[PDB]
Amino acid sequence: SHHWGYGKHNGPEHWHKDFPIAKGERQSPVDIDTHTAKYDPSLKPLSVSYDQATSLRILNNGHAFNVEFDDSQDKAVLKGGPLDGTYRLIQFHFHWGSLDGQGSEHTVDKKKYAAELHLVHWNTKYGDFGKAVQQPDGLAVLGIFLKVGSAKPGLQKVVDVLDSIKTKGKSADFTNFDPRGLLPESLDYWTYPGSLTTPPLLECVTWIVLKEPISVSSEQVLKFRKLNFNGEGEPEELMVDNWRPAQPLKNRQIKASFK
Ligand SMILES: C=CC[Se]c1ccc(S(N)(=O)=O)cc1
Ligand SMILES: C=CC[Se]c1ccc(S(N)(=O)=O)cc1
Ligand SMILES: [Zn+2]
Repeated sequence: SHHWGYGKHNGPEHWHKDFPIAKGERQSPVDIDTHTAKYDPSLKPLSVSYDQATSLRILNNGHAFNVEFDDSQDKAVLKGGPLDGTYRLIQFHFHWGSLDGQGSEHTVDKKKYAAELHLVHWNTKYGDFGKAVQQPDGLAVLGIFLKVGSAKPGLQKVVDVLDSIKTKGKSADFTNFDPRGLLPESLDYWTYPGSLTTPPLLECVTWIVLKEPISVSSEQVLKFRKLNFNGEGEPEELMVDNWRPAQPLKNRQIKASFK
């Protein structure tokens, strides 16, 4: 069974033994060298269409928490930019640190942010998520950096439910949440071909990483850090530092949407 995690004994340096693609040619995350990334005029406009997003539930899966959506129809979709066709929102989750100076997966000129939000979408030409992850263009992940400063009002409904999903396997109703409240003002982004950042590490993702971070409060991120990796009644292991480090860029170029 799967026993990977984020500790010294089962963390990112161990993953390759059960998931050999860990050492592949298009792994994520990566460092974004801002000086080397080039404006690409071939990028069509990005279209984030979350008006009809239908959230359902929040789950602690023992690695992060997922806010899950109804993806049985095209209720919330991502299109445009580097993408061909229509990608359906399935869930979002975060990666974060034990302290504010680490937590993001992607880095920007080697700078680590306090956390990173991943809005996960699957290409509807493949019919279901499980089929999509087996294709090089199956998923689109919209990544958004979090810095600590002023509170993010649209994040607070998430923060407030976390005490009800402390431990692995716990879930709670999470209807009527609007994920548009987690975006920054600007949709300027970087994009490159990569992978899932957890096992199974499949090389199925078009990454779209927004340049502008969102600001969250220290109090908000401190609440993330009270979650547990463990299940109920087990010795407490705080859910912190659930991020994979940057991986080799290899034969890839990061493109910018902006001049
Ligand atoms: C107590 C020692 C760890 Se058991 C173990 C460790 C790592 C993995 S892996 N290759 O899936 O990350 C799988 C199983
Ligand atoms: C079979 C797939 C596992 Se579900 C999943 C979705 C997204 C990510 S991430 N961190 O790359 O956005 C990681 C894992
Ligand atoms: Zn993620």
